[PDB]
Amino acid sequence: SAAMYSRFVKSALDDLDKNDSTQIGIIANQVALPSKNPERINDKNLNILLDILSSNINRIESSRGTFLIQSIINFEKWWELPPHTLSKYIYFIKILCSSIPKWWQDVSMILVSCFILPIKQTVCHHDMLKYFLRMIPSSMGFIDTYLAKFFPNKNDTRRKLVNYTSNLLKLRGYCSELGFQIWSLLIEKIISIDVELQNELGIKELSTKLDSILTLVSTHVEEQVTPESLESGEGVGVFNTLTTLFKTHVLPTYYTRSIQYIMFHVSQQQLELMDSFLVTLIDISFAVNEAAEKKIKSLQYLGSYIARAKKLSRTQIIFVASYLTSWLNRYVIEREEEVDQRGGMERFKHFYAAFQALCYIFCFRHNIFRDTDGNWECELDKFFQRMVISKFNPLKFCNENVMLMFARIAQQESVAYCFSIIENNNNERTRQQFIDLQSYFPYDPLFLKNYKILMKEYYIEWS
Amino acid sequence: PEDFQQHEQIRRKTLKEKAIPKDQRATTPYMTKYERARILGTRALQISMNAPVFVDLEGETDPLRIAMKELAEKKIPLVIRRYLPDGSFEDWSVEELIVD
Amino acid sequence: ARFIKKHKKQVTNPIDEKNGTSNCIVRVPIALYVSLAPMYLENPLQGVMKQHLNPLVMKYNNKVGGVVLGYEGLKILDADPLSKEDTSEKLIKITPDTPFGFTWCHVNLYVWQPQVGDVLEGYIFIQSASHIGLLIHDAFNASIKKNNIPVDWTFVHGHWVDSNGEPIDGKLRFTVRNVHTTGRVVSVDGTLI
Amino acid sequence: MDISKPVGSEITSVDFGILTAKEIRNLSAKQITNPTVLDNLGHPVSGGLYDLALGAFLRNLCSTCGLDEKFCPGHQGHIELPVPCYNPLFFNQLYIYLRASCLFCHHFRLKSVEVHRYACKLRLLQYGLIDESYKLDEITLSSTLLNELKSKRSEYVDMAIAKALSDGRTTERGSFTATVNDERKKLVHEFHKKLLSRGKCDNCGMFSPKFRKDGFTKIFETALNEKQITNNRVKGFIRQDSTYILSTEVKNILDTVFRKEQCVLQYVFHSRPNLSRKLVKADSFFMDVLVVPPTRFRLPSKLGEEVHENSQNQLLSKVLTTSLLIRDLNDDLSKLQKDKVSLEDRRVIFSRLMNAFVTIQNDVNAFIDSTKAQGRTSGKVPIPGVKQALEKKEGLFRKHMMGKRVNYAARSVISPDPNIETNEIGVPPVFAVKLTYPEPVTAYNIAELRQAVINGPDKWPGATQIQNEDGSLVSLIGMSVEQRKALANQLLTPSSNVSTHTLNKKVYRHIKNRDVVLMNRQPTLHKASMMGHKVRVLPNEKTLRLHYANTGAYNADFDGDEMNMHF
Amino acid sequence: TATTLNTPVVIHATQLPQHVSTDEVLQFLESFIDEKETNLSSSISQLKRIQRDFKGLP
Amino acid sequence: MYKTEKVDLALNRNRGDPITQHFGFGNDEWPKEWLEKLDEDGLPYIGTYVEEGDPICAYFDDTLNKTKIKTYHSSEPAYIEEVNLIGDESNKFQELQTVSIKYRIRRTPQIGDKF
Amino acid sequence: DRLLNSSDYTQASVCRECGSILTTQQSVPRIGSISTVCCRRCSMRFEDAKKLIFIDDSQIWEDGQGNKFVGGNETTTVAIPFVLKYLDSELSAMGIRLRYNVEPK
Amino acid sequence: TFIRGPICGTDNCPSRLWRIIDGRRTCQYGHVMEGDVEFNDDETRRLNLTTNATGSFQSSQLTNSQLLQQQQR
Amino acid sequence: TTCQFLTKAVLDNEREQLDSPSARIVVGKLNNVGTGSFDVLAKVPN
Ligand SMILES: [Mg+2]
Ligand SMILES: [Zn+2]
Ligand SMILES: [Zn+2]
Ligand SMILES: [Zn+2]
Ligand SMILES: [Zn+2]
Repeated sequence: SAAMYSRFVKSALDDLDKNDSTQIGIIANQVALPSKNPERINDKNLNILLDILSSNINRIESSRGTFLIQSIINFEKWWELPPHTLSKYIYFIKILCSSIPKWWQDVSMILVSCFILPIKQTVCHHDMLKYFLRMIPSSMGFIDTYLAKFFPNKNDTRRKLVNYTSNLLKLRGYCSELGFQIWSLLIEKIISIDVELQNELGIKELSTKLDSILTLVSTHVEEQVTPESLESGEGVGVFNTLTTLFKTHVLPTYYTRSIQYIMFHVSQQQLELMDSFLVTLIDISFAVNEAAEKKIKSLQYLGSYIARAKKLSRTQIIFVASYLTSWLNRYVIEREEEVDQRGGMERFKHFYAAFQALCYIFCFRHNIFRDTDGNWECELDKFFQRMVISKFNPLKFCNENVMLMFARIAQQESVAYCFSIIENNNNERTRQQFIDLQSYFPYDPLFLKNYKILMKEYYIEWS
Repeated sequence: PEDFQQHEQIRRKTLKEKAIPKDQRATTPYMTKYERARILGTRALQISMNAPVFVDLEGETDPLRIAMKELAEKKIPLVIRRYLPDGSFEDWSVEELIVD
Repeated sequence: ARFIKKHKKQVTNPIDEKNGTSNCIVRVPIALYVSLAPMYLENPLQGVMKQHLNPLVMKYNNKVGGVVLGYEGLKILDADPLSKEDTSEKLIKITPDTPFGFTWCHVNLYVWQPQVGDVLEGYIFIQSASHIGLLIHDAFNASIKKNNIPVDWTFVHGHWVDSNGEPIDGKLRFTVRNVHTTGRVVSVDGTLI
Repeated sequence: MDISKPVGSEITSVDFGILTAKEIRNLSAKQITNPTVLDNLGHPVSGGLYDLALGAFLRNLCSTCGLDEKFCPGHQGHIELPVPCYNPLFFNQLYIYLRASCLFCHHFRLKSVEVHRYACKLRLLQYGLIDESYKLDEITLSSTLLNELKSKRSEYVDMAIAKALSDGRTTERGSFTATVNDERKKLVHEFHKKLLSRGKCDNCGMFSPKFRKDGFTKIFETALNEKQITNNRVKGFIRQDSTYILSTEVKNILDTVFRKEQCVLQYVFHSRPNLSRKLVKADSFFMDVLVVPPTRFRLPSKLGEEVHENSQNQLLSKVLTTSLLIRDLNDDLSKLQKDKVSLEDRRVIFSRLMNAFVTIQNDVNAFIDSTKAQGRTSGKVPIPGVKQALEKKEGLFRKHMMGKRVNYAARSVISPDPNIETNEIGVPPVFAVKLTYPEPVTAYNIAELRQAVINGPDKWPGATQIQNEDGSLVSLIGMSVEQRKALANQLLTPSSNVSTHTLNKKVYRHIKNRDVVLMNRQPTLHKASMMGHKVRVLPNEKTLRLHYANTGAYNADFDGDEMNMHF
Repeated sequence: TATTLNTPVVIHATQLPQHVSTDEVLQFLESFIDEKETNLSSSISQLKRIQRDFKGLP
Repeated sequence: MYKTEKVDLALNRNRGDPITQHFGFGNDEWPKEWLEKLDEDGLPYIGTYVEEGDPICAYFDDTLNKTKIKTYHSSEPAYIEEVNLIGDESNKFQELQTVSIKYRIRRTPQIGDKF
Repeated sequence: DRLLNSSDYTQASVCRECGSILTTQQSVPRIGSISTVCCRRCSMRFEDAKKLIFIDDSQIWEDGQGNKFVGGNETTTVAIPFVLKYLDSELSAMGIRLRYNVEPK
Repeated sequence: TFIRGPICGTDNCPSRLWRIIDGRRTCQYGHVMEGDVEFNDDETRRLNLTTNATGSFQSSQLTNSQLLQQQQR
Repeated sequence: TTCQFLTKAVLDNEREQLDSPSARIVVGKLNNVGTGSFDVLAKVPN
């Protein structure tokens, strides 16, 4: 035992030199037993086995010792040993996977697959990865496949999803070179649970499945981006990979509202972010190369964001609304001769959706528009009356419910007259993917619970 | 490596020998109906797998009706290689064939 | 009569001067028959790098023999053999059944290739009782095992101590014994004796 | 087939050849020895005809590559043979070169310059030069005379070859045309008739004996004549410097001939220039081993609810049992001493092996063919072999390779309809539900593929499958409306990868009023009876509806005629 | 794993390789990472650690 | 159009074996919408409306301990007109090994019906 | 479409040296990297390779019997019907091979 | 109406791999098994094989061993 | 008769060149008559 069992494995290693290897094969069957089984090798017997191997790894680099290594690395619940055998099992892996650097790809399949446990049980998993992903630097590549291979399913347990999400956000914390693929993993997967929920507006499972995952991203990212990480760190990097995945993933998908709320959370950390998040929503709502369905869908992201963003000033908000009113004024210069032409009203559906943003901003920020002097912004009387007397007629072809609320707060201030043309509507008496598109506001009140509690920092109500 | 380079000098010299130059193309100046069907076949297979389209769609949704339209303005960027039974060929572009 | 000796590393690696070490970085010009997607029909140079040359950066590929660093000078061979080199509209053969274009290429790959018998000098990042862990050029992993350590060298708690009684650290010169390339990671088996 | 996975390699030419004995023993996995096929448990024997190195079987894994029965390609094994055997297809070309060899001179019984003439005609006819092969008769003027005739003939062949390569008249890989292919069939028909019309050996004067055959590859060597031994013994000074004959001695003379007859038999078995210089060997007529097919091409034949043995397993069984009667009787004469054996005991073993050396050969002849084996069990409609599945009207080439069966096709009764166009067809709503078409997702059809996924598999216009960016199908059959709308909003969402960053999702939409079908009516006489119509999907019926203007082309009469329809 | 959308079907070495000295390696390594600035990032990160090593900065 | 199928389990029995499977319901779990179409001896109710997927008999095995099922195979929706309990002409063997079901199929004059 | 795409259409694999579709198999892996496709006919036994310079590491593979091999790694994939693969089986019983030429070389 | 089997060859399930969506097998949540097709033979020495599942062949008529002999006594 | 044309072709080592429309159905290429009588190349800029 104290001297015989050390000579027993030494007489097992001696038979390795003579190509026999059966007492290795029996003792390999001894190691790889379950931890819950009392037939296993105990703790003080594991101490004898590991220092005789860590003394000389340079004998078992053979084709007949590959079950001996495989029995060691598949130690079921290896991290739950006592910390005097744990510190030698850990020290064995830091010698095996550096002396023989072909064995790292097998244990890294285990250290990533066992991240379905909570963070307080895999504290020694994350210490080893930050060691080897700087010391085997070429292993930075293929572990990206290992991250995405073992991600649990959207109809798997609530246990496995939140323990796997939180363990990955630990791996985000120190490997800044990976960066993109972790945020590309979750935002591709949280969107796969979100499009179920908007149709519910298996509810009780799928609702409580995502809000735990969607909180654990938002509480993590409000810690990751900070005022001392913009001017001095890489919080400009956390913003850009969050705003380039909003453009590529959340724009082209349809009929979703729980995921753009993470950009209702990161953007409110500072003021230059909300300028840059605004200039993100500007140059995609007006670039001429895209199809209209991206310039229509992003204009609904313009109207329902500025109406609900808590931190704003006329030095941004009116100054884009001055140019928006010039963008409408330059739209009524060229194409008000193209309203009697041979053609339909569909040519200005970009305009009515542009005008829709103004009757949504007016319903939520009208008390902001009053200056000190008592005059409106940018000749509202020369604007709100002028656009409706044209042949464009933006009351008929725009929304029915969110613009009728504007015509009550229009004639609470009498800034324009539009009810006689409503009396003209009932006097005078391809599109279905657009007709059900302007009835879609992104930042409407959330149906979840916990993320609404996190949103009393900067989300406003209808009141 | 040199036995590949010595191999490659044969394959390029043969294809230069087989190719009939542009001034001596003695085949027909028309688009035979087996050539028109494959041009609208391949161009509709590229529009379907996200190629850049050179026209304005006017609400078409079928990728055959787009490539039929794009031949009507001679915008199709393909090149027909009309084989002769010795091995030779004559690169006729689509823009220089009289479609009927 | 019959030879399978065409896996021989035809270019031996020199020893750098003035130094004691080698040079193992070469430039080999390859040709390769690639595919091309129907979305890169307006940027075919950009589309070949984004699809076939970027997955070869900093990995192993046995046809060039070592580790590919990077590339320079991608020229798509033209399918019209009467044009010149100065043309800017090249032709690419489209498959019959599928719309995927297939083509040839010419490109220069800068390879770092070590061989058996060369001298390499690299850093030490772990000293154990059975090996010395080594990085070469801060990218590639190496090891000098116990049986290749000379018998007049000692260990202490730790770090290895040489014949005269000093610790060894950092740039430890050695010669190559084997290059293991089985898994997804290169492995240089070194030897000090 | 899928248009997102392209192939890059193309097959251009299929050279032929003969599988050799050193070739099969390399590529094979597990030599089949045991004559049985299963043990008592219901499991395959490690060394039998269902071995788990020849293909994954019931639930196991194939021991060579380690994949399931739905991923294993299969592998082929081999049976050993102690006797070589007669190949029952390469028999008559062995039978001809048997009856033309000289058993004493080790050459052919023809001349030495007549054979060299037919070689130099056949070499020029490889390169297509039909003229210079015919001008070789124009070269004619003892000991050094025949080495001057052979010298200028080989110079004239070499002069004509290098002259015909200076221009593009021929190339080194050799031309071959149906006119050049004609003259080769006239020389070889003449070179084989001239070899079978010999008496005395015209090289060294001896007299070779006779051979005579049976259909079961039984050949009997006839002994000589008194007049011909009289010529043999008196010509025993110049050359001074009906028993059933078995297989191995016939092998031993033919390697001796084919080593000496290279420069003429090089060109008999080569219609093209030999660029590999693979020398002809006489082993190419004898089946030393036997390649059994993989287990997946030898599955048992279910009939109703019972399971019978595979019919090719029976013909491979009887080879393996009879190879154990000989392999015991091979070691029987060797373990027993060769001085203890009498003149009777050597003659009673040699009346047991000579009965079993026949029945090993009359089973290779039964495994390959059924006509060229014995008449067994009074007719019985016997067990078909390998050649019998590669044959006439119901064979392999005329039932499974020239005319196949198709996916995405329907057939029903036709009925008249004047209210559609002449170029249309009325698809009823029972075909407009099962027939699909992979229509990929781009920006112009995403308005319509969302509406076609939400509609589900049982509402026209609808769809019945999705397909992700990595080939992974997702059906829509059991899904409810909130799960189909969960997938309909996710068609254009990019799935992040580096391999499939180009491809996109194909939706298996239903058939529409836009598509085109390909009607057909058997019997199809002329090419205008397989036309192509545009679909018009009608409600409330079960028959295909056709206009009367197309009943001139299909010769259709509307009383029970049925027409196919492809897609 | 690897279809023919991310794999060449052949790669053939045309010439014999030429041993390049370090001063032109540093010129190539400089001019390569400038032009390469999505999955290229984790390869060119490791390349940035190589070019610092050749000039010599631990 | 009438049509008769003979539900049988006296086959594959190897000439001397015990009655391996029996008709009738078992005692473990079985999905209980089998009771909507089968009576309590493993025979269908006379006059029911069968489709492709409905059961026609529920034989409880013994060597697999499970309440098995047998299903209607043709895709045409048929009724059930008569069920006969055929007994053995030889000695006892008396666990009802041969049953004969007759399905009645409606045929209304459609489009494509010859006259 | 009616005779290749919509009946069988198996993308098989060929060797680019011996030119056969039936003697290719997936090598079982070593230590546990990715698996690769290898050919039996072009390959040698590994101990025979040590009898005739050091053998490269990346050109060794093993079947599911543990036996090592060298070579047989030059292979690509082509698109054939399946009845060709049945025919190449049936012709090899009669002793006939069908060597293919697969371009590009 | 289902049939138990593996989980799935992807991480995107657990399921009991239900029966045949016509031609191939399917999991509960949609994913068609990639890839195997149902075989059939449409047209001596009788063997002990009981092919039932999807046209593939199964084993002989010995069950789990002692239960047929413990319950018989 | 399939065996007869087979045994002549193996004894000659005849390379089939895949030109008939019955040979290209066996191997599985595209036919030569009709629309399979030319090649379609693409014209990419730069
Ligand atoms: Mg009729
Ligand atoms: Zn296998
Ligand atoms: Zn002689
Ligand atoms: Zn091969
Ligand atoms: Zn599944």
